[PDB]
Amino acid sequence: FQQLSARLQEAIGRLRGRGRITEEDLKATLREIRRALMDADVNLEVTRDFVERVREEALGKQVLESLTPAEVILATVYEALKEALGGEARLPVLKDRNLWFLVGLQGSGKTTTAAKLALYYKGKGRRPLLVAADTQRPAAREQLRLLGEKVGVPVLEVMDGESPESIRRRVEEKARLEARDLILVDTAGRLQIDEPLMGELARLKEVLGPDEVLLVLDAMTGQEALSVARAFDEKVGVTGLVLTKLDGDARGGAALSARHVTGKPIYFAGLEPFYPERLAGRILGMG
Ligand SMILES: [Mg+2]
Repeated sequence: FQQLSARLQEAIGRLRGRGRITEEDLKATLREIRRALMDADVNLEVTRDFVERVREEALGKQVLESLTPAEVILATVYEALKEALGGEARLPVLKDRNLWFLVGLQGSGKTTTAAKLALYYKGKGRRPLLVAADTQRPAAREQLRLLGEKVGVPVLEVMDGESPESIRRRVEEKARLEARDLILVDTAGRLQIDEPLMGELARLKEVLGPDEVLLVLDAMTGQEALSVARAFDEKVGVTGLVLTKLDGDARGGAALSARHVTGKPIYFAGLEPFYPERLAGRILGMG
């Protein structure tokens, strides 16, 4: 998160080699951190809580008596970033059979993520089945067919206007014949959220009964990504998130605000498992 990393590092760096710092020195730093977070598109309330968390913790660490307050602030900011990011790494719970939905807008990288996820679990010994569930657009189904072909994972393409009941029947049949134990359903991706889309997704959910509903989000959209996350959760109901294009995000607002705003864990980063602790370190220039 380029710009956030630099600002945070410069802020902590300013207190380096000054001996003990004053009360206003601390407040100044806290103000630099707050401004750094707002610019990174971190939610207003999340930013507010972050700065207070660092204040309370640092004071608890006797920061004003410290001869190396910069180290105390460093550790405190690291801890706050780690927690904001999710705290500890989390992954979906696999069982005998699993059917998960991959939901998100067109452009979130939902379809490529579906294939990437299948390859990831195949490597762990699972037998995935990709399901191209867009009942209106053949091109979207073809894209996943091609992707599955490349990653060596089977793809079931629904037909135009196929009912949720027919989709369930065919999916169940293929899974039985091919001993598939992880079904990844790539739902319809559209440029914007419209009620008809959400209604079909909600219906498809009632019929297929997925164990997990993964919302794929383009990290580069910032807070907007969480607005989308709220909508999808209210209309369909999500269980976890996948943030793509993290390398392009010089900010980090979405990743840093997700837990607080949505209450949903970030399972994967666009692809490998999401590691809060590892990213908190990289943000501070140590990763
Ligand atoms: Mg219902």
